Amino acid sequence: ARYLGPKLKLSRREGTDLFLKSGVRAIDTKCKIEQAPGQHGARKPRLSDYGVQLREKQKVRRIYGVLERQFRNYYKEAARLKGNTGENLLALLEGRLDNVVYRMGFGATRAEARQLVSHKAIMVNGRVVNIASYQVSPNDVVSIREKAKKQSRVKAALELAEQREKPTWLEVDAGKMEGTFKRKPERSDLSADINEHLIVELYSK
Amino acid sequence: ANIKSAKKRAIQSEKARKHNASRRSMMRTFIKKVYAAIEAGDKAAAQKAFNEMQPIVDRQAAKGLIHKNKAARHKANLTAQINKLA
Amino acid sequence: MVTIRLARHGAKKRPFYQVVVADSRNARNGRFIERVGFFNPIASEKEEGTRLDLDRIAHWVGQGATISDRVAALIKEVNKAA
Amino acid sequence: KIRTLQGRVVSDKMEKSIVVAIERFVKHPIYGKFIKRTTKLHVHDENNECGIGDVVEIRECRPLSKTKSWTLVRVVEKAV
RNA sequence: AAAUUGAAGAGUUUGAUCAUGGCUCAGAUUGAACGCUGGCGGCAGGCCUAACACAUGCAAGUCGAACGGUAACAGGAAGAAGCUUGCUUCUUUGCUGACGAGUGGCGGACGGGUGAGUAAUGUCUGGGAAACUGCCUGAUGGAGGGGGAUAACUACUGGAAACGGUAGCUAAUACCGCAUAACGUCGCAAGACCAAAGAGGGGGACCUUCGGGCCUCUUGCCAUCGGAUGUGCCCAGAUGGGAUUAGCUAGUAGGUGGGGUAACGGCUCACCUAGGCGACGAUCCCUAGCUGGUCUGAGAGGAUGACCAGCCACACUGGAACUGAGACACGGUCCAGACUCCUACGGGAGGCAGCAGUGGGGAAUAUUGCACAAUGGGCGCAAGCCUGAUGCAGCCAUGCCGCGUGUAUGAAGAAGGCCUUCGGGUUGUAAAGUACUUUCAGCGGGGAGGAAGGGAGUAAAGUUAAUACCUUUGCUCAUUGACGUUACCCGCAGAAGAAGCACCGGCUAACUCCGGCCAGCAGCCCGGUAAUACGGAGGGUGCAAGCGUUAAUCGGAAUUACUGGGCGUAAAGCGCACGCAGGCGGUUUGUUAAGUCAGAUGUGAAAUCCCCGGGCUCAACCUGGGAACUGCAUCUGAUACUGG
Repeated sequence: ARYLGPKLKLSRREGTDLFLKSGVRAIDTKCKIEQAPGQHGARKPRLSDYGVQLREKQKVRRIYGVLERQFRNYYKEAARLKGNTGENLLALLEGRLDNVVYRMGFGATRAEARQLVSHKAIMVNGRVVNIASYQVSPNDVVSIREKAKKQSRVKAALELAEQREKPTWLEVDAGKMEGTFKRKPERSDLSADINEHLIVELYSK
Repeated sequence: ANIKSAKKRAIQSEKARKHNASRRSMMRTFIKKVYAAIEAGDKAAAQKAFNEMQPIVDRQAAKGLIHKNKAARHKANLTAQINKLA
Repeated sequence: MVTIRLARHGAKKRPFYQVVVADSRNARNGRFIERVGFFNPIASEKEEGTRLDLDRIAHWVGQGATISDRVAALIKEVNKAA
Repeated sequence: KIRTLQGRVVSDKMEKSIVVAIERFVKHPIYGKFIKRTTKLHVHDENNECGIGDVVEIRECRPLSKTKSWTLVRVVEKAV
C-alpha cells in the first residue's frame, strides 16, 4: 500500500522532477534525469495516445504518492462533483493531509510528511489525525504536537521549505510550527505542466 | 411430542375434542328433529322441535362451539322452511 | 396488539433505533405500520438524537397502541427537555 | 357516479347472464403502437334484457357464480 | 439552491481497396473457485450442489395474585435435649418464603429455516364486498343462585420399556343447568331465546358462628356496539418459452331450490337449460418462487432475484382432521410408506429445509462459542423465568475501505549480476555507512460509551369514610455489560516483526543476452540453428496484501436495430393471384370525449439509487432531511388529431 523502492527512478521515467528528494542537491547531481531507467533507457520510443495518457496519470500519482484504487475513487468523486472534473480531481488530491503537511513546510518530502502524519505527530484542530488521505477542509488548523516539535526533521524541513516557493492558500508560522488551510486551490494555483484532461480521457474511455 | 407443553396440549385437545363432539352431536340431533318434522309436513311438531332447538343452539353459539352466524343461519333456514307449510 | 417500539438499525457497536409503530407479532426490524421518530443512543450531545413525533405517538396511544418501556422513557425525557 | 364499464354483448345463450366484451385501446409497451385489447366478462343479466350486439353499461358486484362478478346497469344501444 | 451534465474504439478475410459479416480484445461486476503469495484493522458476506441421511447438545415456555396441595430446601413452630448449657438435633405441623408433579389460563399459528412445489390455486399495481378478528382500546350495562364430576392423591394391579387398568377421595377463574336479557339472534310483527368467575392489597369502628363476613382500591369475568390490527374472499391489467402442442371442458357454463362456510360462490347436492374457454394462443409440454430491488447500459433495454425488507409455499413422503380468535400445525395428533434405532420379540421410538455439528455430493462456503447486558418477543400485578430471535465473539484476504512494511542523507557511481562497439553503460542513492522516527504488531499502566431501567427508602398529589394499600410525580442510597484485557489514551525497546503477483510481437504500458516446426506459448492475428512471441537471466511496465487464470452477466454488438439495421449482385421479395380475420385509410359539418392532453386527489411500504448535511481520527459504514419511485385508479375540464 506504499511505494518503498527507488525514488529517482520514477522521476527519470516521467522525464520530470517529482520532488521525491528533499532538495539538498539538484537531481541532476544524483541521477541522469534526462535518461529513462534501465538498460534501454537511452532509447526514447514514440508514445501512443494511451501511452501519453497513462504516463500523465502515473506522473500525477507518483507526485502525490497515491495508489491506483484511491486515485480511481478520487476520479469517481470528482466526476460526481459539479464542475470540471480535472480541477476537482486536483483539488481532491491537494486536500490530503500529508500533502498539506508537506506544503506547510513540516516535511522535506511527501514521504517524510506522510511519516510525520502517520506517526501521530500532526494535529488538526487540536485533534491528532494520523490519516494521510484525510481531507483537510478550509479554516482547518494543522500543527505539530508538543512531543514532536523537538525533532530536527521538522527544522530541516522548515528550512528547505523556506528555500521553496510559498503556496497562496497556506498561512504558516514556523515558530509555532502550525499553519491554516484557508481555501481549496483553484486550477490556476497548481502546476501548469499537469494535463488533467489526459487523466479524464484515460479514465473515461 | 418432545415438549412438555405439547404433551399437555395434546391431552387437553383430545379432552376438548370429546366434549365438543358430544355437544355437536346433541345440537345436530335437535336440528335433525326439526328437519324431520319439516319432511313430515307436521307444522305443530315442527314448531315444537324449533322451540326445543333454539335455546341449545343459542347456548352452543354462546359457549364457543359454533359461531353466532351459524346459529343465525340454522334459525333462519328452519324458520323459513316452517313458514312454507303453516 | 399494536405497539410502539424501537427497531435496532445502524452498524455493529453503533446502534441506531427507529421508533416504529408495529404489530407486536412481527419481527423487530420487520414489517411496521409507521415510523414515528428515531433515537441515537451514542449521540455526541452536540447534535440531536431524539426526534420522535409526539403527535402521531399520542394519536396511536389514543387508539390502544402500546408503548414499550424504552419508548416510554424516551417520551418522558423528550417532554422534560422540551 | 358509480365506477362502471361499457362493452358490447357477444353472447346471451346462458340464462340470466351475458358475456360482454370490453374493448380497450392500449399503447404497446415496446413499439409504441396503439393496439386493441379485448376483455370478456361474464355479466349477470336478470330479466334477460340484453341481446347479442347491445352496447351495455356494467358494474362490479359480489360473486354471483364461479365466473360471474359483474352485473348490468343499463343498455345504451340495442342490437341494431 | 441541488437531486438524469450523457454516448471513444482496436485486431483479424485481400497482393492491396471499399463494403458486408462473424470471431476476439480493451470496461465494469460476483454468494465466486483454483494457482502463487500473504502484515493489521473497520464494515459487511459466507452450502449457489444432495428439498441427500442425520450422532450429540440447545432452539417454548410461563403464572401460587385460579386450584387441591407439599415432594425438595429454607424458615418459623409444640414438644422430646447429645449434654463440650447455651451449639441447642431430631420427633410431628403447609403455619409461610417458596415450589417438583397435577388440574387450569395464556403462549406453542409469533420469532427462526428452506425455495421443493407453484406459469397463476402465487406475486405486483389498482379497485371492491358478502366477512371473522385472542391480546390492546372507547361507551353502556351485568356479575344472582346451585349441581355433578375429575386429575393429583390413596389401594390394588398389567408391562422390559413406552405407557396403562380398576376401585375410592378432593379443588378451582375446569364443566353443566337454573334465574336474568337488550340498541344482541330469529321473526314484517307478536313474541321466543342466549352469559358470566373469581382473586389480590389494606383496613376505622358496627356486628364474627373466630374462618371472618362489612368498607375501599387494583385486577380478572360476561353481553352489545365501535376503533386499531391481522386475516379470509372477489375483479381488471401485468407477470417465461414451445404451434415440431389446436382444439379443450360433464360440475363442465348458467339458472331454481336444499345444504354448507365467519363470509360471496358449483363450495356441495337434486333438477333444468346447453352451454363456457380458445388463434388477444385455450389445452398440453419444459423451465421457474414473486416483488422492492442488484449488475450492466448515455438511455431504451439486457441479465438477474444471494444478503436486507414485503408476499407466497413447504416442514421425511402421501392423506386427514382435532384444539383454537388464528393451523389443517418445523421442534402437535391420527393413518399409510421408505429408512434408522431400542426390545425381555410381545411391542416401542424418531424426523436439523432452527443454532452449532457429522457423513456424503461438489471447484466451493465457517464454531458442536459467550450473554440475555441492549432491542424485541412469550408468560406474570410485579420481581422475574424462558428466548441458537437478537447482541457479540471464533474461522475464511470473500468483497469494500483505511493504514503499515520506514524517513532523510548517502558515490565518482563499491562489490557481485546483466549487457558491451571492451570506451563503458545499467541495476543505481539502489545498497553499505551516517543521522532520525516508532504509525501497526509486542510488553506494561489508565480508560469512555453502548445503561434505559429495576430495588429499597422517604416527601407531595390523587383515591378513600382512612393521615392504610394502591397509582402517578420529585429526591436519596446501594447496584445492573456477554462483548472485555473494548474504543481511545500513556509509557518501553528497537528498523527492529511485515512484498508479492502478472506482463514486456501488435491490439496494450514495458527489451536485450543465452539454450531448433522439437520442447513448448497462444484472448485474436511465434518456434525448420543470431526467437524483443518458447524456457532461463538482467532490465523494465502495471497492480499491490494482493496479483493472475477460469466460470458467469451486461457493455462494446447499430451483431434482433422501439430509440437504432436491412432484402438487384454480400443472408434476405412467397412463382403468381383472389381473399376472410387483422393493420391502415380521401374530404366537410355536427355530436361524443374512448385514445390524446391539462389540473387535482388517493396510492406508488421501509431500505436501496441521487442531492445537501451530520457521526464514526479519514474512508468504507451508519444516519437526518429532501428529491425520486418515470406507474395505476378516480374526479374535473380541453376538442386540434385518431376513434365511435
